[PDB]
Amino acid sequence: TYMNNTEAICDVKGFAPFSKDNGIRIGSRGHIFVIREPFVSCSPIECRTFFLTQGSLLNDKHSNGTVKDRSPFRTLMSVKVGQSPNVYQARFEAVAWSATACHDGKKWMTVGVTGPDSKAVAVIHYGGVPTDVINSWAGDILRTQESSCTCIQGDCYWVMTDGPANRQAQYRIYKANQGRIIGQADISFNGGHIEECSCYPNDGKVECVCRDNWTGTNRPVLVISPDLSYRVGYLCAGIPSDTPRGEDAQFTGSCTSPMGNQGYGVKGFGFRQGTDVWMGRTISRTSRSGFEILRIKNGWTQTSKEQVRKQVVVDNLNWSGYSGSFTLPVELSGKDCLVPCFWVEMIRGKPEEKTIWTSSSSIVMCGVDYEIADWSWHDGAILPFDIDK
Amino acid sequence: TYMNNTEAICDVKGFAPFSKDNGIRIGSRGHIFVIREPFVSCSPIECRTFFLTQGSLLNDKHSNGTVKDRSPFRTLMSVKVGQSPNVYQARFEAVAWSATACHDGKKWMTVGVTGPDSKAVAVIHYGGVPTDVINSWAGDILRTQESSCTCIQGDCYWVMTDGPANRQAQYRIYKANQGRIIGQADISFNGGHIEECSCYPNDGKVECVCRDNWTGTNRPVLVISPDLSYRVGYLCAGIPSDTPRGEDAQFTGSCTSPMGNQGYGVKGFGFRQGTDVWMGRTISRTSRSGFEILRIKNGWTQTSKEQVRKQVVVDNLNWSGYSGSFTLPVELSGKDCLVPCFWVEMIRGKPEEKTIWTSSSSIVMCGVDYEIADWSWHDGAILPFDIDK
Amino acid sequence: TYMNNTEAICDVKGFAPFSKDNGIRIGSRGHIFVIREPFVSCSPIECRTFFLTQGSLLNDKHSNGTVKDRSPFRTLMSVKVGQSPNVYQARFEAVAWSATACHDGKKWMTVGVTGPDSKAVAVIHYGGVPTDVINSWAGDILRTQESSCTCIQGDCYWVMTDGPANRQAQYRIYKANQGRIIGQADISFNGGHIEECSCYPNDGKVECVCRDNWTGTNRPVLVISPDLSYRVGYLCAGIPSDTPRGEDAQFTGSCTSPMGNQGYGVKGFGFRQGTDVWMGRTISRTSRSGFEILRIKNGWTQTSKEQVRKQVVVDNLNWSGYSGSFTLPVELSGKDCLVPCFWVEMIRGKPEEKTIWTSSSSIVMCGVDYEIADWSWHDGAILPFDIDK
Amino acid sequence: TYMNNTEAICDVKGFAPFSKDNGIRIGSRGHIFVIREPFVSCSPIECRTFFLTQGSLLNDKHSNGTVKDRSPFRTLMSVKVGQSPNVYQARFEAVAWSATACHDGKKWMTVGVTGPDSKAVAVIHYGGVPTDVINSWAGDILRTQESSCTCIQGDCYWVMTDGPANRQAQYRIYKANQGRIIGQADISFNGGHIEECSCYPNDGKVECVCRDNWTGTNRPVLVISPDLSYRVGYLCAGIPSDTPRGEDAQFTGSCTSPMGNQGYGVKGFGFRQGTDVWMGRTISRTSRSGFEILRIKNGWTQTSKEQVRKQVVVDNLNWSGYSGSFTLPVELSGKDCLVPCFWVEMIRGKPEEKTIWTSSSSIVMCGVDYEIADWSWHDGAILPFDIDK
Ligand SMILES: CCC(CC)O[C@@H]1CC(C(=O)O)=C[C@H](N)[C@H]1NC(C)=O
Ligand SMILES: CCC(CC)O[C@@H]1CC(C(=O)O)=C[C@H](N)[C@H]1NC(C)=O
Ligand SMILES: CCC(CC)O[C@@H]1CC(C(=O)O)=C[C@H](N)[C@H]1NC(C)=O
Ligand SMILES: CCC(CC)O[C@@H]1CC(C(=O)O)=C[C@H](N)[C@H]1NC(C)=O
Ligand SMILES: CC(=O)N[C@@H]1[C@@H](O)[C@H](O)[C@@H](CO)O[C@H]1O
Ligand SMILES: CC(=O)N[C@@H]1[C@@H](O)[C@H](O)[C@@H](CO)O[C@H]1O
Ligand SMILES: CC(=O)N[C@@H]1[C@@H](O)[C@H](O)[C@@H](CO)O[C@H]1O
Ligand SMILES: CC(=O)N[C@@H]1[C@@H](O)[C@H](O)[C@@H](CO)O[C@H]1O
Ligand SMILES: [Ca+2]
Ligand SMILES: [Ca+2]
Ligand SMILES: [Ca+2]
Ligand SMILES: [Ca+2]
Repeated sequence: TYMNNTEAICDVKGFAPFSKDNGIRIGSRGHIFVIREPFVSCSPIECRTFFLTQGSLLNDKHSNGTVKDRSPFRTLMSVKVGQSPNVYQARFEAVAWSATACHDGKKWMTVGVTGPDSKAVAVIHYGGVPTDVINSWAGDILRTQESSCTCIQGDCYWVMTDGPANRQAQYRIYKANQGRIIGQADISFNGGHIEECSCYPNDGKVECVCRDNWTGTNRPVLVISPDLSYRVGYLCAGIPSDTPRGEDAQFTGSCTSPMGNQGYGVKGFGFRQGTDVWMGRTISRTSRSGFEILRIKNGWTQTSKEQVRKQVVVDNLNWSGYSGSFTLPVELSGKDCLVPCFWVEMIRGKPEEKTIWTSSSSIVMCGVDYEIADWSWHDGAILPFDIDK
Repeated sequence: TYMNNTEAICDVKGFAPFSKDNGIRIGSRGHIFVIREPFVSCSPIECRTFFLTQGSLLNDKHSNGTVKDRSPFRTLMSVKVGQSPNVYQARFEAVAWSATACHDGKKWMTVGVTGPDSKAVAVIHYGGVPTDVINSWAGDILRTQESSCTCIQGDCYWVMTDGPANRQAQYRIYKANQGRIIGQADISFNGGHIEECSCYPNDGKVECVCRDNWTGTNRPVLVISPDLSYRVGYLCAGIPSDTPRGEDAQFTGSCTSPMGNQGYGVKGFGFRQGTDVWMGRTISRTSRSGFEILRIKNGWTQTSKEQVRKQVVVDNLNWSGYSGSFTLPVELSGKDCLVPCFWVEMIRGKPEEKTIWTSSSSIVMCGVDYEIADWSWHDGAILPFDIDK
Repeated sequence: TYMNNTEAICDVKGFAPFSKDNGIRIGSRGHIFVIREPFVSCSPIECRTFFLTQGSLLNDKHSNGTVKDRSPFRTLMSVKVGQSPNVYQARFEAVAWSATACHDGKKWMTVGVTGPDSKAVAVIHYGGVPTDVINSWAGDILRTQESSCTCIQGDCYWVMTDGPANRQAQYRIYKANQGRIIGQADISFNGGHIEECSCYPNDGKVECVCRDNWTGTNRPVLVISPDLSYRVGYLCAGIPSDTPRGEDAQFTGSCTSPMGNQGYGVKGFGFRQGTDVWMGRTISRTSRSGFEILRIKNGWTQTSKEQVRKQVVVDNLNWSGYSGSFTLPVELSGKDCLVPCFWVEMIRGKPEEKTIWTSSSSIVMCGVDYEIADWSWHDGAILPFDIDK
Repeated sequence: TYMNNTEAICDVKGFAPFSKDNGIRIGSRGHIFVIREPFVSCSPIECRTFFLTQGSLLNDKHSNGTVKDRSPFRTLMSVKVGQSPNVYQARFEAVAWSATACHDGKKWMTVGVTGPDSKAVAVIHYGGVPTDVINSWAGDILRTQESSCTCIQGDCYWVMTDGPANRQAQYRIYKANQGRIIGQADISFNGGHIEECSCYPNDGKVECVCRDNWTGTNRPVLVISPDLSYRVGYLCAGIPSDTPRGEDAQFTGSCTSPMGNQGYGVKGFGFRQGTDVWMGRTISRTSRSGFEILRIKNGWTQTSKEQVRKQVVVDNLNWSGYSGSFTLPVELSGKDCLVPCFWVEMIRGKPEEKTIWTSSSSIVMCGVDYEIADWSWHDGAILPFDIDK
């Protein structure tokens, strides 16, 4: 049976810890994939952590140079949420240096992008086998979400980008049923930049909060209807949530336009709450350290700076990284609404640390009816490792 | 289908060995979580060992300082009973430095407590996802059983404490159905202290034998009715079963009050047998070494010193630690009564031994219709380990 | 549904290789239990290798002194047939330094013997939990088959011994249904000695070929009826199949009495074939090296020396050890008869080799309609290991 | 339910990456079987990688001399496609130094060949147990496909060879139902040589492209009908696809006869496409380096040199090796045709490299409706390994 996912996102007062994998600490001795870009997505029966391996293990010579993003060895794999990305519990998914994945109620669909930068191929898998593909349409690192795609009533949606990472690119919405592409649209967004969308279902639509890697320190927003018409813009709130970013005091905000005039960025997320927004961000304005989430009153629909809740999940003495959105299936939560959850990637190694390698672990949080106290569920691994000596 | 668990506890003459995981011996070479606080609980299909990891492995540098109780890295995980807490067979449960877990016949409910000491959060999971929470109500290390909680006809019960570990604290009973809290009560117990309850079903009620960490060397007793009224007191028997404790000769006993005038303690258990009691305890009066279980005639209902059976499972030349109660589902035993079983934690490392780490393994015993001979199924690991050199 | 196992044993011309685990070779680097006494038994869905661990791993310091037979750390565990006894694929069964196990069509029954030599306890498990026990009845190392027990129409049978290993002991047949003992008998056998029976179903009865560790170099035979009456004696054939043994030329044979006047022995097996017998044995008369199986015409019912088939599975340049019998379920083979299969234990280390440890691997063979060529599927590990240096 | 597999092979424009196991890179630290001869085959539920172990692990002393082809330690095992051949995820299949395997819709059938060169035994397993055998009929290394066998409507077909590897041998087709041999035929092919067939279903027949290890640099072709009549010859195309081979310019081609006058070879594959052919081959004419696949117009039915598509999957700076064919079940793809897929073995170590060992990893590709860009998904391991120093 297909997951409906037509419900509204639950309104939440805070986020409770779901899981923590401790992958890099475990990987000091155990047999753990060197990874990055982990993310969580759920079937009616379980949630899983997906991750992009470097085709190599922590504390091994082959983990050298893994700060690098793309290689013929990178693969999309998965384990149960909270499990480390160890070899012996991992399910192979796809050959990928960029990925998205989601379940439609019947089977898992995964999308793994691999191949040369100038002519990359995205392979769509459904039920454990290749069923369709997408070739690069702009010849410049075809790529996608690095978090859960979104299935509503049996059709699954995701966002892809092809083109420059620092100027105007091209962006598309794809739609599949049972692993077969049944629709696609170009996203018109001149002056804007869309990368690494974090999406979720809400009121029968797909809402996405993404990454502007061009000029914006506020995040692009994309609301997708099943017919593939869309509304695109920026998260209205007068609070910048990208990294690097400027100070809140010096930021104005816009529903339509990038602001902040800074390059680069980091994958991040947001949840709509009626007209409010939960927005995640690193504590540091310049570095990928710390992680907090703010509820901005009316932040979804106007340039509001009215912060009504704030919760810290990783302190600023510790490394963070990417973050992304997913929802709990009604079949698992037992709710009449979609429980909003997020994950935080905690990057260790290069370029910040004294190692030959780069990897990451994850902490997972889910929205609840209560305020949750500030804490830090940081990575906690002790660097350098043996292989670095 | 919900497990009824309305039957009486089986009357038993002795305890047969169920399992032994050999985790620390195996962990000399294999990939085994550094743990403590293990415990067993059963679904209609299998029994599992739950444990609190230190988010690190035996014989690794990250096992340093693991004598410590609370950290952001500790997680509740589980394997099949008798299996070591190895990485590759473990199921993630919750983020936790204190935990309880039980099955209701349909799904597993787990409760993991993490967060800061002053404002800890307990997260209730059901079927593998967060479904509810409990915030600290007294701001002082919210905490719970460290053994199986108890499900009767679909509702699950457990005991939590919030407050000082060495003076008057606050104690509560919680009740859930399908991962959702449907009831709670404050336990009135001025002059008494309740920690780390070991519970089990008996005649449609939840019986608990707990730990007084304040003044008592006898164990608090809590009998919970489904409506959440309760009777609370001390295990009547004129035999002290906490550690540290005084000599039996110098102990009087009380059904209502703590006795012994000593601080500290250790998690322990007891089974009612009509009006008798099976009470477990360390052989040593001062240290966590050895383990024996005594059947005291009329020990549940009066200050009796009449020991009618005694069985040793770990000798006094060897380290023990915590111990806890669980029952075999009727669906597994095939009995018309609930088979009483217990587990013994065997702690190795600090503070007693010459290592940088603390962990433990477990032996599991189940009540039978026969007397069982004394023996010692001790941990058997050879310390120090390589990482200590 | 219960397995009937009322059919006749298939008549076979030879034995084809089923499996080989390579446990000790793999254990040079992988995480493998130090074991001995492995054996195979089958459910309607799969065959599994059971084994007695030493609660320690190959190439680890804790594998020291594992030539020893009994300890509090030994456990019965299992994996799929052909898999090594690695940690990460193993299912815990029982605490045991002696064991038997078999499936009744619905669930696995296992019997693990542990405890002190003078008062050992056998624990019967069914469906993964303790359901019954047997206490030592003669106070001298209660012990059992070390191979598959035998289930016919839902009732399971096995043979146990209690008493001296080198003089007259006591021997019993046990019968269980669903993990509960429903019958037992003393085996009258003055002058004879029964150890480590290898049994199988045949024509609605349990046939066993065992080990005389007292005076006999021929093997005791036990035919058990469901009502627990029995016939007991020695395998008639004028060929001795125990180890150590004398030369064939100097052996007479007897259906009723031990012959050969030598102490010690080794677990071995035999299959009835009408009135013929397949008998396994080490090639060496004195040492546990090599393995061959002979079909002796009329060897089951008379002192025949007429060898009609001979097949070698391990050459005499290589170490062997125990061997045992099991049958393929009709539900798996698709036959109208019970396929006879055997396993051979290949012991490495002490006392023959230059190591601190003793372990073993296994090769598994199943009867077919064809002659199979001689070969040697020996252990192949290269000793000493690192831990021995 | 039996898989029909009566459909036509899908016509494909290119091949998308399915999987990559990274076994040898992972094996630098993890616990990975030393293997060779991997291959993929699919049930209605999943595809699996089968492989022949050396009964030893990467980076262990026992991996020494593994350039060798046949030993008593080699076993057929399997994991999920894309997973490394690690110990802890592997399912035992058969004792084998040559193998084939396929699923009939109900259960897996495997065929493992082991024993002495002069009298080898092939054991057929079905549903996890031995059900039948084939003894050497020509006394000279009985052997088979090293890729998926082929099941059509419940009957499974494969090709075996017995005899010289460099002159006229003997070749047979076998047919089984539910693990039982129900038919066989001798293949008449004087002047020709058939090894290591790569087969697949097409229009209710079994098509095979094989290896001539005698004189031919073009590949033998075998089309098998269910009644076991056959047509045998050579892949017509005027392009040689064996290794070693001569230049394309100097090759003529033949539907009936070997051409090229060179010894040796390598396992390879081909897919019929109407009258066209997809033929795989190493880029190098002399060495097992690189891998490309050519679509030759009318290449199946005439000596055509008309190359209409070309796709590279491993560049000529990198080691390749064997390659083989399989199809996606309709039950998995959702197609009305059989999706053609292939795997490429990437051999590392001896004789080309500076190690004591030989192993390999694999990349898997499946036919799609699109052209796929050239790339190289090479092994990527860094040699020598620690054990080589
Ligand atoms: C800006 C998104 C993308 C453009 C190619 O680059 C990602 C940058 C990045 C990061 O840590 O900021 C990590 C990713 N692995 C990059 N993605 C790819 C497909 O190379
Ligand atoms: C006395 C119970 C509890 C109060 C916070 O402390 C436990 C003491 C303990 C022990 O070995 O006696 C081990 C536990 N890990 C402690 N529990 C917590 C939640 O810190
Ligand atoms: C003779 C059977 C038994 C009597 C206690 O001893 C077994 C001897 C043995 C061997 O290799 O010959 C190995 C077993 N582990 C012994 N069994 C026990 C229960 O100690
Ligand atoms: C030519 C096929 C076969 C004849 C015995 O030899 C195979 C050669 C080979 C190779 O890499 O070319 C590898 C295989 N393991 C060989 N097969 C066997 C059964 O020895
Ligand atoms: C031994 C080895 O391969 N070292 C390389 C180093 O030379 C290279 O410059 C770096 C990439 O940036 O990656 C390491 O893996
Ligand atoms: C290298 C390292 O981290 N060593 C620390 C030690 O300095 C610290 O005092 C102790 C905690 O008590 O824990 C060890 O882990
Ligand atoms: C370091 C250690 O424990 N060595 C012991 C050795 O002293 C003992 O004599 C032998 C048993 O026979 O077993 C080894 O394990
Ligand atoms: C220590 C050892 O066994 N070394 C052997 C070597 O002597 C032998 O010549 C070679 C086979 O070719 O295989 C290695 O395994
Ligand atoms: Ca930006
Ligand atoms: Ca106390
Ligand atoms: Ca004897
Ligand atoms: Ca050739």
